[PDB]
Amino acid sequence: LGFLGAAGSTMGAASMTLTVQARNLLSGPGTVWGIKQLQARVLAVERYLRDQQLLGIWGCSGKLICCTNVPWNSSWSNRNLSEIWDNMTWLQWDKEISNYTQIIYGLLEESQNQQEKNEQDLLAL
Amino acid sequence: LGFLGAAGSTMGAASMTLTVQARNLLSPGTVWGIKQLQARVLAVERYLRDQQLLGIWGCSGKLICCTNVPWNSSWSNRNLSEIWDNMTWLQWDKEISNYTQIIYGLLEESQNQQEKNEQDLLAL
Amino acid sequence: FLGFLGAAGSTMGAASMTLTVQARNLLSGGIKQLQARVLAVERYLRDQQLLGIWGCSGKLICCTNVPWNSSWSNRNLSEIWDNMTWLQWDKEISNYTQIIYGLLEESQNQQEKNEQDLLAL
Amino acid sequence: DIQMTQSPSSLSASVGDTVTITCQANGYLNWYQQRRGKAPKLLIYDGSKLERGVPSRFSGRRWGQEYNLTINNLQPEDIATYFCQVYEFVVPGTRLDL
Amino acid sequence: QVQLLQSGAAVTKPGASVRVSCEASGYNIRDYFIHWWRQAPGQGLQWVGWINPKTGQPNNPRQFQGRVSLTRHASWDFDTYSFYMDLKALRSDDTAVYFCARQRSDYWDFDVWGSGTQVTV
Amino acid sequence: ENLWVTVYYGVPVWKDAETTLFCASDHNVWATHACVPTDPNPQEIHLENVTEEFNMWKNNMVEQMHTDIISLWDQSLKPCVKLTPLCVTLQCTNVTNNIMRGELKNCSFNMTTELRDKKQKVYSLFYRLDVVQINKEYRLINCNTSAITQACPKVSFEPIPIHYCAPAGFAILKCKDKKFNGTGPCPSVSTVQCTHGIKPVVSTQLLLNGSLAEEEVMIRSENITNNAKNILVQFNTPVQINCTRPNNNTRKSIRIGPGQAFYATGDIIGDIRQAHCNVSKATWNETLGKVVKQLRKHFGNNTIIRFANSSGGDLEVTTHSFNCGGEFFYCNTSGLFNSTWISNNDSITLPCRIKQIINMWQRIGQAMYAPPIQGVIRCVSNITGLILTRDGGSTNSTTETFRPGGGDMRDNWRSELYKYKVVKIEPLGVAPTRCKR
Amino acid sequence: SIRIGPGQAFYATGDIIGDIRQAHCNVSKATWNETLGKVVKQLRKHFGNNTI
Ligand SMILES: *[C@@H]1O[C@H](CO)[C@@H](O[C@@H]2O[C@H](CO)[C@@H](O[C@@H]3O[C@H](CO[C@H]4O[C@H](CO)[C@@H](O)[C@H](O)[C@@H]4O)[C@@H](O)[C@H](O)[C@@H]3O)[C@H](O)[C@H]2NC(C)=O)[C@H](O)[C@H]1NC(C)=O
Ligand SMILES: *[C@@H]1O[C@H](CO)[C@@H](O[C@@H]2O[C@H](CO)[C@@H](O[C@@H]3O[C@H](CO)[C@@H](O)[C@H](O)[C@@H]3O)[C@H](O)[C@H]2NC(C)=O)[C@H](O)[C@H]1NC(C)=O
Ligand SMILES: *[C@@H]1O[C@H](CO)[C@@H](O[C@@H]2O[C@H](CO)[C@@H](O[C@@H]3O[C@H](CO)[C@@H](O)[C@H](O)[C@@H]3O)[C@H](O)[C@H]2NC(C)=O)[C@H](O)[C@H]1NC(C)=O
Ligand SMILES: *[C@@H]1O[C@H](CO)[C@@H](O[C@@H]2O[C@H](CO)[C@@H](O)[C@H](O)[C@H]2NC(C)=O)[C@H](O)[C@H]1NC(C)=O
Ligand SMILES: *[C@@H]1O[C@H](CO)[C@@H](O[C@@H]2O[C@H](CO)[C@@H](O)[C@H](O)[C@H]2NC(C)=O)[C@H](O)[C@H]1NC(C)=O
Ligand SMILES: *[C@@H]1O[C@H](CO)[C@@H](O[C@@H]2O[C@H](CO)[C@@H](O)[C@H](O)[C@H]2NC(C)=O)[C@H](O)[C@H]1NC(C)=O
Ligand SMILES: *[C@@H]1O[C@H](CO)[C@@H](O[C@@H]2O[C@H](CO)[C@@H](O)[C@H](O)[C@@H]2O)[C@H](O)[C@H]1NC(C)=O
Ligand SMILES: *[C@@H]1O[C@H](CO)[C@@H](O)[C@H](O)[C@H]1NC(C)=O
Ligand SMILES: *[C@@H]1O[C@H](CO)[C@@H](O)[C@H](O)[C@H]1NC(C)=O
Ligand SMILES: *[C@@H]1O[C@H](CO)[C@@H](O)[C@H](O)[C@H]1NC(C)=O
Ligand SMILES: *[C@@H]1O[C@H](CO)[C@@H](O)[C@H](O)[C@H]1NC(C)=O
Ligand SMILES: *[C@@H]1O[C@H](CO)[C@@H](O)[C@H](O)[C@H]1NC(C)=O
Ligand SMILES: *[C@@H]1O[C@H](CO)[C@@H](O)[C@H](O)[C@H]1NC(C)=O
Ligand SMILES: *[C@@H]1O[C@H](CO)[C@@H](O)[C@H](O)[C@H]1NC(C)=O
Ligand SMILES: *[C@@H]1O[C@H](CO)[C@@H](O)[C@H](O)[C@H]1NC(C)=O
Ligand SMILES: *[C@@H]1O[C@H](CO)[C@@H](O)[C@H](O)[C@H]1NC(C)=O
Ligand SMILES: *[C@@H]1O[C@H](CO)[C@@H](O)[C@H](O)[C@H]1NC(C)=O
Ligand SMILES: *[C@@H]1O[C@H](CO)[C@@H](O)[C@H](O)[C@H]1NC(C)=O
Ligand SMILES: *[C@@H]1O[C@H](CO)[C@@H](O)[C@H](O)[C@H]1NC(C)=O
Ligand SMILES: *[C@@H]1O[C@H](CO)[C@@H](O)[C@H](O)[C@H]1NC(C)=O
Ligand SMILES: *[C@@H]1O[C@H](CO)[C@@H](O)[C@H](O)[C@H]1NC(C)=O
Ligand SMILES: *[C@@H]1O[C@H](CO)[C@@H](O)[C@H](O)[C@H]1NC(C)=O
Repeated sequence: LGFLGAAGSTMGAASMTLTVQARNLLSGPGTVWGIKQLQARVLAVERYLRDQQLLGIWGCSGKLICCTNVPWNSSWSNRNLSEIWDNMTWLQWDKEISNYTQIIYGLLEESQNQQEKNEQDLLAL
Repeated sequence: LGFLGAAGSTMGAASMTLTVQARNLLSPGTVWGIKQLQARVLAVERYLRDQQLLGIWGCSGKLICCTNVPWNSSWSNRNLSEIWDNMTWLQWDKEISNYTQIIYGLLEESQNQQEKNEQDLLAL
Repeated sequence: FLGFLGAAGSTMGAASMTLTVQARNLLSGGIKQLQARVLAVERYLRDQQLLGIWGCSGKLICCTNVPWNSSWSNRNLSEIWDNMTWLQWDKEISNYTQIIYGLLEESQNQQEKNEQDLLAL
Repeated sequence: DIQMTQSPSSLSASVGDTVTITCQANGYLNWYQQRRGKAPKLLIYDGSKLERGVPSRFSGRRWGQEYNLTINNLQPEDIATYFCQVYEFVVPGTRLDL
Repeated sequence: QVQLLQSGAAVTKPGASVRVSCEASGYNIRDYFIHWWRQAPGQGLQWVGWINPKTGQPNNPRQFQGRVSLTRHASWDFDTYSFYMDLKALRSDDTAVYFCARQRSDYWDFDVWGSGTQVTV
Repeated sequence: ENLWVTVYYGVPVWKDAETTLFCASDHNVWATHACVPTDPNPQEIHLENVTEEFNMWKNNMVEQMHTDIISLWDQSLKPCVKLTPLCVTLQCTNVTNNIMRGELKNCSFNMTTELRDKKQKVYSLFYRLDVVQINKEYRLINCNTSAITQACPKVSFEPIPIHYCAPAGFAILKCKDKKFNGTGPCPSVSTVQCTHGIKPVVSTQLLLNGSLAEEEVMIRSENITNNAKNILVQFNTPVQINCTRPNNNTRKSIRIGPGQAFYATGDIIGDIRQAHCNVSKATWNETLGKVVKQLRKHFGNNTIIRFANSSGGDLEVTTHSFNCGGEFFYCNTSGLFNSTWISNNDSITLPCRIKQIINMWQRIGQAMYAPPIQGVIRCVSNITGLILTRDGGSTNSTTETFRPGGGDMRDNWRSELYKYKVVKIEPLGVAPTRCKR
Repeated sequence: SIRIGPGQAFYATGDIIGDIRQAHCNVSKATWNETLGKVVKQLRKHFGNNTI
């Protein structure tokens, strides 16, 4: 469906086209256009590396879809599985959990740190 | 052997020396300044594009990596016995410079299918 | 939440819990500012490339097959992990760093060729 | 060195007929039309490539050392001096006559 | 557009010196060599020689060596060029039409020519 | 078998590409202070069984180097004094010397001073080439064509080597093969961290300093059947050229305005002689013997290859132009380029004029005034090559004539970057193997 | 071209060759009216139906 083609698609149908959005994240004074475009390119590289570091900190490095041990708090969203993956889109869902994103990110970081510690102790003995 | 030393060596001989090529891919006040900055940004972007291509196929952080995509004979009708002993990588690139895009797309689709299957398996 | 570099003076046992805090702050953000940002990005990529070359990609705490040579340090595990901070230990292995890095590179190389031989039976 | 050999100085061809003036040469060859003492005009640049603004009837083909200058549907205006040039050397051109 | 305007016809005595001018305008004159050709009446073209507009260096055959002189003058404002050909020791063989041609490429594919100055001794 | 795709990263393969190289070298115009300190041990890796299709005449390294040298020249000339008040009427008497002709004019002129409302009266020994008449009234040659700025006083024009290093993800292939003409497949290829020591030496008709070939004299032309293409000759043995300005000159500071200084040739403390360059007679004769041998290789064994002095042009092209100790020499090489070769401690002194107003890189509107250099000056350089042009219209009648070349200054860089190519690594590769996840 | 300084020129009108006329712009009348008609029809949506 091309770049951002599954925007109006449901969450489940848009989870099959994560690659087409992943590729377009990195596809791209002496003069008026020089320094500002170079700054934009450096900012794009920094944003991509921040996203990759965030993925690696949660243990989901190199994975487009990755599972985690963090339980889903009912306060974050009371909606069930069917009305999330067959009714709503990704835009609406991001608008819904826009407050709760930071708490979820912190829980993912804490869970991965705990998992790494448990794995290290288990491998030690 | 140093950087790019195994360019003339056989493919199997260069499989063990891939690391030195891999390492050497990262490294207006003055005429040198802004041009060096642009060169560094270009090198960083090229390296990150290569790493992203590796990671989208499931080969993240690995120099050598199997994939589920079958080697369709339309891309090359050749025998494995003499490719790894009597061929060099430059010639091999010259034969298959024309079907890289579709192969890369197939790798993307196959890894997406594999990740979906792993998600479904871990669901139950 | 001790904060950035908060566990720098505590022993290693409490310092290894806060690896993510110092890891996050390596990517916080004229010609000089652009050069500084590009150098920071290149340094982060150098560190991550070094990690990936040893097989520790996307892993803060990574176990490896390299044996610990006694000549590098004669101390014991309890003394290392419960008496000194990370700064003192870094001062204590300043000249042995490159040899350990090379051994990690060689060990991961041996691991990947062994994996390729095993999987292609 | 440069060796040049051209077709005989005068060929007579009627309207609607196709004529080929062969020129054997070593080097980049260009075909020119000189019309009754006026300055030459570049018909063909390099062996087989058409100058911009030249009529589409004009064409050439290179095989070996010979360049034929195939002209299709000859007209009364095209009747003029034609010659082949490689570098600084120019043969005395042929002359279509009608 | 691209244009190379020649001068009027000249009549000179034998042994005198003649000058023919060619004003080039309408393009980047400095990039393309300006060759001079000489058509005798009824005979084929001859090569008087080329001149570089950037450096003024001419190149003429052995036949025209010592008599011909190709000069160039770039008028201020860089609006036009004036290429001059001077013949010094004229004789009966120099009755001819002189053309100034623009060598576009390495093929010597002269696409623009001058009007043609007829000189008769 | 049913092999599957296997992905290899770090593959040693490359493709042709153009990128911006950065300078590394171990004050002057070409700012090496803002360059990478080059590593002491160059990394040269001989790539065996590799043949690379080199083409020096379409090298982008040459174009990038030319652009960089021009930009560095402009950058060095920018942040210091511009000599705009000098373009006025100059009443120029002849110099005191009892006599080449009027090569030095005395030229007294009213000039500006620190106070705008006041005018002084100074004088400055100009050269004949730097002044054009308008019986005694003169003016600087640049007045009706260009805006002149003073070459900047503390800055030196002495070349020092600069290495053109490719960025990460790119490699430089040197062609170690001897008797290697510019185009075609080089079979002996090496990968290097950076180029050799390349001194930017501006010169016409004679490539000074630089590299010195390996085995034999090398003639390289973009096309040897084309007159418009220059012929670059590289010697296997250098020819020592000893150049000198013998006049002892005095530099006077004049205040043209607040904080601005103009440096004038106040006096000649000594004796007025003509500058020159000596070339050894026997060495140049043997060198031209090697050159005519290698040219007869190209043009057949029965051609009367003769050399002749340059046909007309600007002064930068008709004479061997260069810079020695800050003073710009223009040497009449009619004695060098002579003789007629057939199919078989005495020195040649070339009288050099000297100029102060200079138009570099084939430009007008940006004129430069080299300040006078105090004391006598002497240089010892290596003629290691020539630029030549062949007279057209041979009509296969032998007797090919070769005159010295022009001031393109990209041919000067092509005699150093002939062996170097820039390639881009493409480490990602896909192959068939029985590997499977 | 008037040389004002070294390497600097000032391009100045020297002479009008021919009759001195006035610059102008022509617009079709039959087009510009009913173009204004469409504009008025679309403005009356915002500002009311009986407005002048
Ligand atoms: C080709 O390379 C040759 C060397 O292989 C070049 O010859 C050398 O060139 C320099 C040119 O000046 C001369 O060396 C010294 O010159 C200085 C004068 O410059 C210094 O002083 C001024 C102010 O006093 C300062 O601004 C400068 O930065 C310098 O520090 C004198 O101090 C010395 O007497 C000495 O002569 C030599 O003549 C020469 N060196 C040799 C023969 O060893 C040659 O110029 C190059 N050819 C070119 C560029 O065409
Ligand atoms: C200089 O320009 C000349 C043309 O003026 C180029 O010469 C061309 O060279 C090629 C390669 O040798 C010739 O083609 C080859 O030769 C024969 C036909 O002569 C035949 O076996 C093949 O067709 C083959 O391509 C070609 O004929 C010749 N002429 C032209 C008009 O293209 C030359 O390559 C240029 N370069 C140099 C470095 O000398
Ligand atoms: C290349 O070499 C030739 C021959 O050596 C040089 O030609 C010579 O040029 C000078 C200077 O223009 C001529 O002198 C002039 O001659 C007459 C008197 O005969 C007079 O008008 C001038 O006062 C002046 O002295 C000289 O005659 C002439 N020689 C010959 C044999 O023609 C030429 O200058 C050199 N070109 C270069 C280095 O570019
Ligand atoms: C150039 O001319 C000036 C005068 O215009 C000369 O300077 C004078 O020289 C005489 C004779 O030695 C002295 O008496 C004067 O005091 C000098 N200075 C003046 C008038 O300011 C100068 O010597 C000449 N320079 C040369 C020929 O190199
Ligand atoms: C060039 O002239 C200068 C003066 O303009 C000479 O420098 C003088 O040298 C003598 C002898 O050593 C000293 O006593 C003077 O004090 C110097 N004068 C100045 C003003 O510095 C210099 O020696 C001359 N050079 C040559 C090669 O003759
Ligand atoms: C370059 O040098 C040659 C050789 O010295 C000069 O030719 C001489 O010119 C003078 C007049 O300037 C004659 O009197 C000589 O007879 C010539 N010598 C010959 C023909 O061998 C030539 O003029 C110089 N070029 C310049 C100064 O531009
Ligand atoms: C250029 O100047 C050289 C010195 O800088 C001359 O070298 C000479 O060579 C011998 C020793 O080899 C001695 O005679 C003398 O002391 C001097 O060093 C060289 O000949 C000279 N070259 C020319 C062409 O004039
Ligand atoms: C848009 O939504 C409708 C249902 O409302 C669905 O049938 C249709 O396929 C969707 N179109 C897309 C995702 O392009
Ligand atoms: C934040 O949550 C509240 C309810 O707790 C909700 O009303 C609000 O819409 C959320 N914010 C956004 C930006 O959607
Ligand atoms: C190619 O070079 C390699 C070393 O770089 C060598 O092992 C191999 O034998 C060479 N090829 C041939 C045919 O000798
Ligand atoms: C693809 O590229 C090759 C190599 O350049 C070319 O010869 C070929 O015609 C192209 N097409 C196919 C179908 O292989
Ligand atoms: C500092 O030293 C005290 C000593 O009792 C220790 O308890 C504490 O953990 C150390 N570190 C920090 C960060 O406070
Ligand atoms: C490493 O060796 C140097 C001497 O080369 C010594 O000064 C330094 O303290 C040593 N570092 C350690 C033991 O950490
Ligand atoms: C400047 O004047 C000189 C005086 O001789 C003349 O040669 C030159 O052509 C002039 N330059 C121009 C008009 O650009
Ligand atoms: C001054 O000018 C020239 C300079 O070459 C010289 O030949 C001439 O004799 C002098 N004129 C005089 C003293 O009148
Ligand atoms: C300086 O200006 C004066 C008038 O004040 C004039 O007579 C003289 O010719 C000018 N030049 C010099 C060099 O004195
Ligand atoms: C020199 O170049 C010519 C074509 O320009 C070619 O025939 C010759 O083989 C080249 N020299 C080599 C490969 O040594
Ligand atoms: C030196 O040149 C003379 C003629 O000027 C000739 O006899 C001799 O053979 C030349 N030397 C060489 C090495 O060609
Ligand atoms: C050049 O050589 C000729 C003899 O061939 C000689 O008469 C002439 O003087 C020489 N020219 C010089 C040395 O400038
Ligand atoms: C000339 O070349 C020689 C080697 O042939 C070298 O030693 C010398 O430094 C070079 N430079 C000179 C004499 O300035
Ligand atoms: C404008 O000029 C064109 C021709 O360029 C003409 O067809 C058209 O009717 C004119 N329009 C006017 C006068 O409104
Ligand atoms: C403009 O067109 C409208 C609508 O056709 C019409 O009512 C009106 O009279 C026209 N105005 C003129 C011709 O001035």
